[PDB]
Amino acid sequence: DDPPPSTLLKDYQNVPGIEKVDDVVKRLLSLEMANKKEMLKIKQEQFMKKIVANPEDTRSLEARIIALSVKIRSYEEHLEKHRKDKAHKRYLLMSIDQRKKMLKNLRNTNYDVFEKICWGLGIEYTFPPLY
Amino acid sequence: VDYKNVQLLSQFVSPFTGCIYGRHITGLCGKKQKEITKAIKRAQIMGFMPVTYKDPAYLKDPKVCNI
Amino acid sequence: SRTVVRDVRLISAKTGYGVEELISALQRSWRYRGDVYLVGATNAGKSTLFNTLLESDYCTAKGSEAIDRATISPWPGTTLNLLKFPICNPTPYRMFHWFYDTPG
Amino acid sequence: PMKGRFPIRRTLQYLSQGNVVFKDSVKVMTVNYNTHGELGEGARKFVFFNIPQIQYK
Amino acid sequence: REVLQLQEEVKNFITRENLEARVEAALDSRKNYNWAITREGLVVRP
Amino acid sequence: PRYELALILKAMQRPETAATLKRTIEALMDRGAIVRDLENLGERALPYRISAHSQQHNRGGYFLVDFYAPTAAVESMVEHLSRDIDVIRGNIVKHPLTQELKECE
RNA sequence: AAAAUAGACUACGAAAGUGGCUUUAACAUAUCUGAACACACAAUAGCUAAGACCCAAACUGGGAUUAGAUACCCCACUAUGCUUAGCAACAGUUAAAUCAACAAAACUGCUCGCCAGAACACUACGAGCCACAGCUUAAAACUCAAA
Ligand SMILES: [Mg+2]
Ligand SMILES: [Mg+2]
Ligand SMILES: [Mg+2]
Repeated sequence: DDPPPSTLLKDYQNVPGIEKVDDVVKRLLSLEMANKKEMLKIKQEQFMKKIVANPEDTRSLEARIIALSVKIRSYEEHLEKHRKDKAHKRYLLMSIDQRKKMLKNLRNTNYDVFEKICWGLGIEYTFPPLY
Repeated sequence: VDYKNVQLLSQFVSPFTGCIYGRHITGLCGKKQKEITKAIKRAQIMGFMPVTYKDPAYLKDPKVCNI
Repeated sequence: SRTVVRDVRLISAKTGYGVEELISALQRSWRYRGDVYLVGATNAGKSTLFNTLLESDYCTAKGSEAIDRATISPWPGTTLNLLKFPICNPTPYRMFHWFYDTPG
Repeated sequence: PMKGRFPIRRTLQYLSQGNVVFKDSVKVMTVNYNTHGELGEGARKFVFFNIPQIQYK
Repeated sequence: REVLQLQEEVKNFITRENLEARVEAALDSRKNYNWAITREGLVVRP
Repeated sequence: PRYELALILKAMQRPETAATLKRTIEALMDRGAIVRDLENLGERALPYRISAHSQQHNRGGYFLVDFYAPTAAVESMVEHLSRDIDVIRGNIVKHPLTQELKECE
């Protein structure tokens, strides 16, 4: 599910006094009047809060997996409309491959975080075919 | 560089043909050349600037072109 | 007229050698139109060929299971119930009919 | 010439230069080493130079 | 600073209340986006 | 986001121009927009003859409507401009002020 | 329908490719090598179905021309050109005598694929299509001291 359109942008969510503000400025500063990239940023921020131990550390493998997952969701939403977009088809298939690679590395290094990631993002890890 | 500033954009077209000058004539750095080109086309298609000639009202502006 | 032999073709129903070429030959000419009557002797091996040809593109299959694809009918004028499956007309008859096994 | 860096490792003289002959109790050697990190340099060299001799003996 | 700037700016927006008045005021005003440049890189206001 | 509507309206008398401006701004607000400013660039001869709604125009009034609209609004508004008969030409662009000056030094 | 100027630009894209304007989506990946067999694309032939047909146009007709005319000029119109659906890599070096020659200055390391005379020779014992007489489809022997 997407964030509500009334949610404030990530950059305008900790500014002091944002609750003492007129409705019109709230609309101007919401996801209703921004392109899709802020909504994806909000999704990423929510997942980082929900899954990882340190939401601020973005270089960790779990953070990269979450980022690639939101990107993959974006590609699937895009291809649901542009069925003949071969470039974005390539991008989606590749991104799935590297997310599988990151999941393999996380499994081999940190199993607890791997379980948490797989539960939080609804990812079913599958072992590669032998032939 | 704004597409509505037809005076500035007319300082970079041929008075007799309306063709856009190149950077060897205008002397602009390539980035501003690209901005001027895109602005000129935007103005032409949005009904702000003539295409086959330079608007006569702007024939007496300073000549910044080496032609 | 008198009995006319159009072709002599070596097959082997067990290994399916020459069966596909037989189907291609049957689906390439103007004169091979209509019903097919698979005559033969007892040990000629008719049943194996019938089973082979039954499970192929030659048959107009409506289902996959060989029980329904082929039907049993009494031979006209007798009680000899025999198998049969429906076939396709050869290709020249779309640009511009039943199989029959007889007693050995 | 002989292929690979340090081809002398692939000579029976080098392989028999090893001096480690294990007691009958030892059955398994597992060697955990890191490909990167200066502190493991000797360990890396241990894998490169002396494992063939140990296995040979 | 951006938020405060919007606090001050949102006051003078065309709502559905002051629509007609602002439309007439716009019809009673003209704006000019044309300026010229010299070889010295100086803006020559019209 | 923030958009600018450049509008070329038919050369008409003031009451009808006001009516058309009210109608278009009302459409913008109906599609979810917050209109910021309305600026009149003036009545002027067109750079070239423009054929619209089975009529040939040589003169027109130029207007700018700054607004903030939800992204899905733009396409709809375009369709509406395609139906209004008093508009020779309407074009919606991302507002130039949002594009921040590149640091060419 | 396809995009003069900018473009004396050399950007984007994995490659093929992309240069009219606006808007919306949107441009994978924090080591490298590793696919005939996995997934995506891309191009090149040749046929098969239907469809459009302005224009051009192999073939095919018609007209004019020397003294075997123009093969070559003109007219008309096909297939076709169109639209669908189908059939060496990577990292580091310039130190050395660089250096069979010719190209394209030579190098290392590391990995994959490939190579061990002419010979990717020749040949139809046969096979398929055909249905008496034709078409398509091969390796090996064998020979030689060359290539
Ligand atoms: Mg690889
Ligand atoms: Mg023709
Ligand atoms: Mg390779």
